Amino acid sequence: GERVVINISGLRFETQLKTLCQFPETLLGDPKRRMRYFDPLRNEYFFDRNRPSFDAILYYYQSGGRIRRPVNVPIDIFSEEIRFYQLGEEAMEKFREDEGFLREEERPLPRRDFQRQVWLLFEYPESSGPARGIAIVSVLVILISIVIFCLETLPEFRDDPFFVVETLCIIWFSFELLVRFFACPSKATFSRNIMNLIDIVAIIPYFITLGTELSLAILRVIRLVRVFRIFKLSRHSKGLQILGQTLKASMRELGLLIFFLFIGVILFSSAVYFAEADDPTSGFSSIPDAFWWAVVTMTTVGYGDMHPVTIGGKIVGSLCAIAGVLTIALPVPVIVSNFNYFYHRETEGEEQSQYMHVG
Amino acid sequence: GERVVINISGLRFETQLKTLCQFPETLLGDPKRRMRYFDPLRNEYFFDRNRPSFDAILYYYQSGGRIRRPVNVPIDIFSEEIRFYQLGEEAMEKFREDEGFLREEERPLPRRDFQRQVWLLFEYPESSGPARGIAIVSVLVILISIVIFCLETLPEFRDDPFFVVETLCIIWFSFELLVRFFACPSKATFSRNIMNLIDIVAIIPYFITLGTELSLAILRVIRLVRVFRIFKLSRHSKGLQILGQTLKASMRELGLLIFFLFIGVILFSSAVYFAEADDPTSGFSSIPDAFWWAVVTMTTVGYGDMHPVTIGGKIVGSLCAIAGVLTIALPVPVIVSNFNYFYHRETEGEEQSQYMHVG
Amino acid sequence: GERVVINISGLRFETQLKTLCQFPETLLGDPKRRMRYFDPLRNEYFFDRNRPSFDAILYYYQSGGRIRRPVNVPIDIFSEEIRFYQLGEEAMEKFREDEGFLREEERPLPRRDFQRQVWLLFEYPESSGPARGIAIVSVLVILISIVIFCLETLPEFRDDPFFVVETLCIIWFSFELLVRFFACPSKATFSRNIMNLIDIVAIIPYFITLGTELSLAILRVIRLVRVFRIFKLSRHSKGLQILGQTLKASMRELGLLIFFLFIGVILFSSAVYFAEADDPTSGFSSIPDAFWWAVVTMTTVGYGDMHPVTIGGKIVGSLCAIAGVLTIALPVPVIVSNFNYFYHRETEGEEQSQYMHVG
Amino acid sequence: GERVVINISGLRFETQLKTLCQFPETLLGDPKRRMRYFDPLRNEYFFDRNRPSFDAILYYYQSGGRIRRPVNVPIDIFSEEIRFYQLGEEAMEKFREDEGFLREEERPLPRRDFQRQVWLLFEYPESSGPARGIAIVSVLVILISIVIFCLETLPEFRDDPFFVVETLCIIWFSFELLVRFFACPSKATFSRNIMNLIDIVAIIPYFITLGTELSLAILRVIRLVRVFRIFKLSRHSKGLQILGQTLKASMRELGLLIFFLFIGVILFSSAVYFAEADDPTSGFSSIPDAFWWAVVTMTTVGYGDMHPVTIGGKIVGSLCAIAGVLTIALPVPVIVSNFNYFYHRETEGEEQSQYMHVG
Repeated sequence: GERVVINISGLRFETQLKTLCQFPETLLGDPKRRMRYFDPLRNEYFFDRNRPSFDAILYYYQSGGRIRRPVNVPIDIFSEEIRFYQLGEEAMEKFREDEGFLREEERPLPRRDFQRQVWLLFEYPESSGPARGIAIVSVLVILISIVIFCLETLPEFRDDPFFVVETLCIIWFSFELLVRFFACPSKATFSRNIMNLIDIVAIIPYFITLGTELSLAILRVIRLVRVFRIFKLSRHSKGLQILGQTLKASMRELGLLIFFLFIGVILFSSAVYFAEADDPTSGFSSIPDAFWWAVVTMTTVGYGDMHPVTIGGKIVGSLCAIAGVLTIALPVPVIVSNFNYFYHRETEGEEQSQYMHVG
Repeated sequence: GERVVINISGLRFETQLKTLCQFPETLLGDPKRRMRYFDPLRNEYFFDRNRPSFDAILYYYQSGGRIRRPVNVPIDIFSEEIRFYQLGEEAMEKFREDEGFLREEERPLPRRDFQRQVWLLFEYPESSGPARGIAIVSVLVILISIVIFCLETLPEFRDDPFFVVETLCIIWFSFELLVRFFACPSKATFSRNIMNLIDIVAIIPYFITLGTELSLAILRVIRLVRVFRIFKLSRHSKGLQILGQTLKASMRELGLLIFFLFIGVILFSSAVYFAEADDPTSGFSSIPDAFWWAVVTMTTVGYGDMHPVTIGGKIVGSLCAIAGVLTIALPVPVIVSNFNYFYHRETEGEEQSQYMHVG
Repeated sequence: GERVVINISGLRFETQLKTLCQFPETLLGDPKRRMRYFDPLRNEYFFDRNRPSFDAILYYYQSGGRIRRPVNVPIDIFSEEIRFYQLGEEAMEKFREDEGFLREEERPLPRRDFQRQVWLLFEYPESSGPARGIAIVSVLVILISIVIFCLETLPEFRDDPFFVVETLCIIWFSFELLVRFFACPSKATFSRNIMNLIDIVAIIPYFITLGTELSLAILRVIRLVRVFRIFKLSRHSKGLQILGQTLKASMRELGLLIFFLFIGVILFSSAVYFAEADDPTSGFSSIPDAFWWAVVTMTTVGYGDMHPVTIGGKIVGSLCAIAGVLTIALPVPVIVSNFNYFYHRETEGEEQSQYMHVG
Repeated sequence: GERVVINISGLRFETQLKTLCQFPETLLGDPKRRMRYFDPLRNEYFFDRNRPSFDAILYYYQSGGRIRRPVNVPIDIFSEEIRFYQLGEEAMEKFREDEGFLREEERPLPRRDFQRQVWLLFEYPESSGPARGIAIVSVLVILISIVIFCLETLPEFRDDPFFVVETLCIIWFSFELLVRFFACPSKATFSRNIMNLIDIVAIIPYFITLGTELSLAILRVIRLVRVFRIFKLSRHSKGLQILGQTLKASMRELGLLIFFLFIGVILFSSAVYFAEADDPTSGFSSIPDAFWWAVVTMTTVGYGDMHPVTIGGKIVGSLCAIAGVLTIALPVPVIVSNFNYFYHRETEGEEQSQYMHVG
């Protein structure tokens, strides 16, 4: 009912007493903690603290829980004022998701001594010595395997000695498969994180080769999954994580690029067909034939096998070359801004934020 | 004449009384509403409200109606303060066009039960069940029709069976034509929204084929309007609306791109002509011939049929390749900023704004 | 010596009296103008004006003349407060060059009635009726002339009838030359504005043809100045003015682009020479020969006449293709930001600024 | 224990006295300097200074040394207030590294009269007359030498007269080598600055030619270091310094570009191999052969020697052309922002900052 006066180093704030009695745990809401800040000659509380920061602390009492931050006060100064006014760890955690820095995820443990030794030994290569030694050999097994796959597709050998070279890798592809299937917090959550479901498609398509030798169009595609062994490098590369979430945060913005271009692939190929169908020398036999000419011009690749020849086709091709810029440059800066939003918060993100946030 | 003191939680404001008597309907302007906020021991009115928000509410009384917003206070907080001070729905609507979020347009009704059932059934596919079922079939009729037009221009059949395939579509192009011509709020405003005038050019150029078979250069162009059937997909695509307004907001900024390039198409073709006219092997027969070489180089497409050969032409072509970047990259970022201005206010625009604006 | 208190609607400011006595013409500095704002019950001056705007007006008295503007207060509100406090037209003009909007240039007059009629008739086409009629015919004379120059270089006529076509233009190129040489504020300043010195190079190189027919390498270049007739279109085009100042504000930033690329033209051509000199089939005869290959790859034009063939040249050409992006994309966004700085202040610039600035 | 009141032109600040007694050298902390600002009728100190600037000066006393700056107050105004309040040269230097402008590096001297004359004569060409005359001749020695190296690789002379032309340069490459080796502050720090270690690789690879004439694959590469003579131009070019630090500040961001592309060079070449291996006419013999096709398409260079022919390869090449944009445009704007961060602070950087910072 009655009101209180709070004097933050010369700046006067006046709220009713019952507003501070919403949160009877904090500094301002507990009548025995603030009694050493009272000033009986002026009937007010004097804090020699930051001036522009208390305007946000007062709003947390009035709004009932919303923690904002003014532009002037930095992160390392506003975080101390939450610690000084004792707003609580629920109030402190609201400064996380307001700012954008997400909390750390607690990892489950296999509640033993054997499986708790080997879980932190391979999943967390920064733990121990051979944990750093298991990472420096896990980069080789994929890197040799992508090279011999590049070496198997060489025309010197295609036009079994390499079988002892590849089985040197797949048993190591089983060696990290076997020791990780059963050492996990739960087999359920081991089948959720996509970084290992993709790895078992490096052991199945080699295994289907053995059952088939001991349907020819299938035999090409089951060696095509041997190009997916380059996706295992995302385990030991921080950059592909940032590229990984960039597409993962732009499922829709990529589909708007493909749809925006595909109208022009229909439109300009049909426009150059109806201006170059009157020529026995013109290569444009069909609109299905002229689909390749469109996507090369709008991407400004410009091969030079296909050529418009009449004057009506060259003005069609001129407007196709201009509109390829505008049908590409519009959706893509939201993909650069999505990438930098993830690039910032991984290499320089939690080095200033969480250093003075959690405490 | 006399002045009043308003105390917004410790911050004192003092205006004359006649300034509050400009708007004798609101909270501060009505002498029986504010009488429960008076403080007879200090001769002032005490509000325990947001501090930096009242600086904008006070300016609305002084300026006579202008509603601004400080940078600090968000949209969801400044909107409550207009609701608390009871500034009025005309004052609340000024927070719309100041912020930029435009009001919703009221749609007219055909004041019946038959035509009011069928107006909301096809124009508003989110209304009912078969309203969502009429949209999933309206995407097929255009999509098959663009495919058979691509299939009619195949060279396997050109070098009537397809007539029963296309008339399967045009009667459906009449089926959405017929039921929408007469079910409308007014036939006048049905002929204003361009999304249906373009649709009737998918029934007229097929109809001119029938009168002509039952002038050869006209027969090509009346099949050229069968490429305009891809423009009907903007009815069931939110993305082409955003691309649609992007060109619609940059009629002038596109014409500055075409004019800026076209000076270089004249200039560099004339410069490479006067350095390569001294060669019987040079392909550059004319400045009308060298127009095609210019627009390919400045767009960095680079076909490779045309080749400058002398040393004087290669330095001309070098400056043509550099200046193609600067004659393209300058006008286009105002077209990316116009696109993102419409991209933001359609998918994430009214999800934070109007959720706490209208009330 | 003594101090004054100024109360801007509840906010108290206190300066010494001698600070207001620096500028004894304004409202606060003149002791008979502010005497109707005095408040003898509080010993202060009460203004019911804008609160955050007076913090900048007070700094103008303390600093001795510097007029700033806070971020919060707009242009149309801060301009009224200078008008209300009567700071003066010298103080008002300091709000121009602080904000960036330059003053209008006063044009000189030929102090007569004949020459003052004809000066505003052609230089200012927005003056009268035929002033708009002289602009619609001044666009034709250059546009026909650029076409017949394009038509003279046609190979149908080169491989005198066109002389009566071109002299139809050059006498009109004399008709705007003659009536503007002598109608001017001064013949001195008529020879300074570059928009007419360039026009007289459309009458001299045609005139040298007549003295020579009534040295063959000169005869080509004196028809090469007939491509400079496209530069006269900047008189009746607002866009080329903005492009004109963009290069005119980036003399240095263009030279940093040409120098940055030219290191790569030396470097990669020498690197591909030393990896492809071991081949009788390689086209790269010299580093002067491989200069053309470098500038085509780094600009991503990619003709396709020149081809690296050995494996050592393809890895050289791969790094040449990547580094062409970084040797182009770095200097150019300061040229887009210079263009938009001039694009904004010509079509939408003085429509909000000077509408409430000068008064 | 007791508190003081400071009145910055109407704005009241109140801190305890012991907070000002942390820094007993400044104006507020020294009880004989502030005694002429006291006001015995109000028991406070009155300063007629800038209002929003003292909120940052007060925080320097409370935080114990941190000097911030509000957004409102400029650099030339906040710097005067540090000078007026006498915060000290250690406090003044904290305004440097907070703002970002680094201090000037003191150069060592050879403590003589001979070597101190010649150190400032060549390293500092802005010192004297012939110091500007030694720079205008130091640009020629490298520029002729890069030309005769371009002239030695001409095919008119390769398919000794030029030896007296090149030794005219290398003795001048010794003339700036000899006079700078021994005139330095220390021979240790002369071997640290990379701008001269690179210069001595313009005298060693010519010297190995003399020992070998008075191993053929070495003879090519020791003339390949004669392309490194273009790197000496960074001594007399301010622009290459800014490009020099741009790569020097993006060692990691360049490696993320090469790694991001190289996944696509593996992926799409393997995808176009498995769709074009079924053709005797297809040029794609191997994935090592198709590596060149990938990096040309993703960079949108598009030579035109290699051509996908089947329909399955053209849809593979279409997605390769699109994804080349997204595998290039993502890392590069952090390299444009790193370049402009160095471009700003060298030509317009210390012209506003240090003009009113150091004093």
